Amino acid sequence: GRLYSGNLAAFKAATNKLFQLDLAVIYDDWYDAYTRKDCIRLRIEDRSGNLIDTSTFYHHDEDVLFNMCTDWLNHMYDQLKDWK
Amino acid sequence: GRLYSGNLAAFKAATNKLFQLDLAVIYDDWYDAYTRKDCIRLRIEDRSGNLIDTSTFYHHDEDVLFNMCTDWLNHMYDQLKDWK
Amino acid sequence: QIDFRKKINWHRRYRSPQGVKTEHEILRIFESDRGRIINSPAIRRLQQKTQVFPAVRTRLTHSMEVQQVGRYIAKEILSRLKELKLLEAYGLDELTGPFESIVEMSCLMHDIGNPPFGHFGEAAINDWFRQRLHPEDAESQPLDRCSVAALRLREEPLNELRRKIRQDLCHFEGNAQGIRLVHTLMRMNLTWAQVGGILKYTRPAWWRGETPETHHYLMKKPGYYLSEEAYIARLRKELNLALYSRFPLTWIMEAADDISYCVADLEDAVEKRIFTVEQLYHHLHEAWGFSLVVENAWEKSTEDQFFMYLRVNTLNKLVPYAAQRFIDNLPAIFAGTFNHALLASECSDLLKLYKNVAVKHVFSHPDVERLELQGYRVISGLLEIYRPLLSLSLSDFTELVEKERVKRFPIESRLFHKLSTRHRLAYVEAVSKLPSDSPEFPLWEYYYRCRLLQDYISGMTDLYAWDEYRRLMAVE
Amino acid sequence: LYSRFPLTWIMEAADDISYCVADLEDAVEKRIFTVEQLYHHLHEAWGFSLVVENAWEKSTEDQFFMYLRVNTLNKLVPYAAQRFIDNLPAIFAGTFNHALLASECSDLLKLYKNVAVKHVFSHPDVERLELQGYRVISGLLEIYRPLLSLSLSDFTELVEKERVKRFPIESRLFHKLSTRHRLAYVEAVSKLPSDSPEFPLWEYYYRCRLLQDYISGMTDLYAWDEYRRLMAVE
Ligand SMILES: Nc1nc2c(ncn2[C@@H]2O[C@H](COP(=O)(O)OP(=O)(O)OP(=O)(O)O)[C@@H](O)[C@H]2O)c(=O)[nH]1
Ligand SMILES: Nc1nc2c(ncn2[C@@H]2O[C@H](COP(=O)(O)OP(=O)(O)OP(=O)(O)O)[C@@H](O)[C@H]2O)c(=O)[nH]1
Ligand SMILES: [Mg+2]
Ligand SMILES: [Mg+2]
Repeated sequence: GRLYSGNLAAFKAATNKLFQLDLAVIYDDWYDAYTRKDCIRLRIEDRSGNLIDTSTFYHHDEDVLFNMCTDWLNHMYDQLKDWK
Repeated sequence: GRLYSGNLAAFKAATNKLFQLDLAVIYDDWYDAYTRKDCIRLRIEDRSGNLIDTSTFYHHDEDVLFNMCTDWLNHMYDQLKDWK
Repeated sequence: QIDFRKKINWHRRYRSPQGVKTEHEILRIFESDRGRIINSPAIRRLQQKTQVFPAVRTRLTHSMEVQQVGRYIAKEILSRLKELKLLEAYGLDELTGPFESIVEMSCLMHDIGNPPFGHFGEAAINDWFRQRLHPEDAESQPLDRCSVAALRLREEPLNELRRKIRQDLCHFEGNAQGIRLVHTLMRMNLTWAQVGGILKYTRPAWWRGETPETHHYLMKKPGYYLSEEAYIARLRKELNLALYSRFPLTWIMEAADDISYCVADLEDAVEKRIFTVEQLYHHLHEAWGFSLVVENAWEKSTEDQFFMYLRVNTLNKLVPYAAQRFIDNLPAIFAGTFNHALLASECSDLLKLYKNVAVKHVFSHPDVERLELQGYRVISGLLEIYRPLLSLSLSDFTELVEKERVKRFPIESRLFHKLSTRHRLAYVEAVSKLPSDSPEFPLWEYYYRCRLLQDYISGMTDLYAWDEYRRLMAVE
Repeated sequence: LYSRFPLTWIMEAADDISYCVADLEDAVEKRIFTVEQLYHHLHEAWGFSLVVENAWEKSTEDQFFMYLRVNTLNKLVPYAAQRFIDNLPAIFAGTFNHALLASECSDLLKLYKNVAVKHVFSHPDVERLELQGYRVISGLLEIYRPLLSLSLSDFTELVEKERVKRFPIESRLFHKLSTRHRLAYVEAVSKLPSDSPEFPLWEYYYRCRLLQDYISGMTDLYAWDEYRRLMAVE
């Protein structure tokens, strides 16, 4: 039922990997009204505070939700290192 | 009644600050005959053993005596870094 | 012009009593303060802190003897002024009640801010921070061994705050913690005159440099922290005190502590069979070089009959001298610029007799020395356990204090719930006031977090800290 | 590839039913709260009549849960059976990407879930044991760290001779491992091609696995005692 350690470690590793490009990530988490699934919102912006993009993920399982967040962060890093 | 930790830390910091200029400090402490106050004598000399100057401070309180020693050491460092 | 009506302030900070009051209702204000202080959790905790030996005296029993000596110095001063018909001229005609009560409550709560294990518990907190903040590297222009990015010198308007915060955090003093505990944590809401009686020294904790020669004694130790700067200014405005000045009644409390410094420890040594009464008498005779004070008590007894008269004999010779010294230097004490203490004569030389015997035969015992080394190790270990709390970021700590159920910091969140609720409430109130959209928020937040960490450690009994240290290391 | 056995779904649903109900009963036996307090908490958190109210009026401690369990089973088991039967081809193929348990049935479990995390899992005594356990396992891995720093030849000599005069500390730590784990290690490394450029990597992997097997095969009480004894505390 509880989040697995490896998923949290991978999420932190992705966060640090994208932080190595002088970036930052904000994290928000809550529970939705009627969809009966937890929601996590991520925002990516640079140090000066210029927001680049945001995303929101909804799921009733912690493991799947964290994996989706981690792979979205990895895709963001990949796209941001394709150029710039 | 006992010496405060911060005063001893400041005294050691001043000693190291003056030691960073390849110098040395000798320390002597005793109790006087009839003045009813402790006495501390400091001597400043370089590594070769050539005495530069000495001073002696008398006081019946440890905190004030150590503060006077520390500020005299700081003045010595200031004067010795004004030139040479 | 000496006028004690401008010094005895019966107003409060919150819900202050306004309007004109008679002599009877003024006295009622100073009795509720006594009820608040005596029935406070801070005073109850004093019976679980050791003086020297872990029938032995604790800090609660020690502060009860200091309270009795203070009463007696105030009564002698009040009675001597009536003989000179100066009570009405000095404004003390209708204030003889609170005059003794303030001294009695200042003597009672003169050790409420001491950390566990005492002196060596105070040093351990200072060294551990000194290695993380390196205050000596911020004295001059940017050089930097600081372990915090936000407090590293890089920005002239912001470097002064950085060096002030770095210097203050490495100066923990029990007297400075007493003011913070009485106002911010316990929220006792005492009168202005009562708070001024526990302000022993006037040097700010962030002070770096040489102190003025006119106040080299009153500023020998830190007196208050930076988080209380606004509170101390209001207190000075309320009590009509200049910068770096002292309250007149603080001198009486200082003299009472100096009288009861080693005499109790000598009696406690006999009860632990370190030596016998005859051996102690021989040691005192050898160290002295007495007849009116010690010899009178020796021939009037044998253990509970030697000190009972020695205390009386030394009080009857020391109290009048203190009263006369207080009365003679009255204008300087009232102004708050007296750079000396009440106690170089046969009176001051007598205290050194008890001082020298105690340091050579009691303070050097192997059992006393061992506890001092064990206490230093316990406090250092506790600060290392909570070190992950200081390594987090502003956003992570804000999420921890706001959500209280964090899935990203399992270890850090569990350590956070061990802190007392009053300290957390104080932290929330402190950070709930700073301008969020300012370039000074991280520095103040880190300072308040460090203060919150320091409050939790210093508010423990010696016995509780040892148990927590052993349990958190998977030993017990 | 990446498929599941059909019967695994039934075992997964059984664990989800018995997730928090036992802990709530165990909390009462430790005087965290009383039966009436727990009933009030459940009533407040719910927003029950057929399941909880029926048991409450049928009792008082060993008579409230005994009927609550029956009441929730009689409502949850048929739903699980129907869910298993309806999605039968996908479960048999092993590609069903969902669990048996978004209705009044799944919302009921969250009632027990939310009460347990707020009033039981947050107790100071439960939280303290979690921090002490993390410290014990970390310390045990540091004690056996010299075993991982040896070379292939030294470890081979240690496992073959068993009486080494060059490694007094390392040999004594080696004899503390259980015999079954050592036999498993010997059997595992007794099969790889010796004259291959992959022998050291596999040997290190099997050594790490041998170290991990010894730690995870302990009771909580035995690990604490061993940690305290190996640190010269007890
Ligand atoms: N173990 C030990 N206890 C001491 C020693 N000197 C004094 N004490 C005890 O501590 C009491 C006074 O504390 P001190 O550290 O000397 O100073 P203080 O009065 O707290 O200091 P201020 O707040 O600056 O006035 C004495 O009454 C003794 O009970 C010492 O050398 N060793
Ligand atoms: N101390 C504590 N125990 C919990 C907590 N949540 C669940 N438990 C206990 O652990 C049991 C289930 O373990 P979980 O860690 O939640 O997960 P799991 O069922 O082992 O996980 P899987 O093997 O992935 O299905 C519950 O029945 C409780 O007894 C919690 O937050 N704290
Ligand atoms: Mg005292
Ligand atoms: Mg299970």
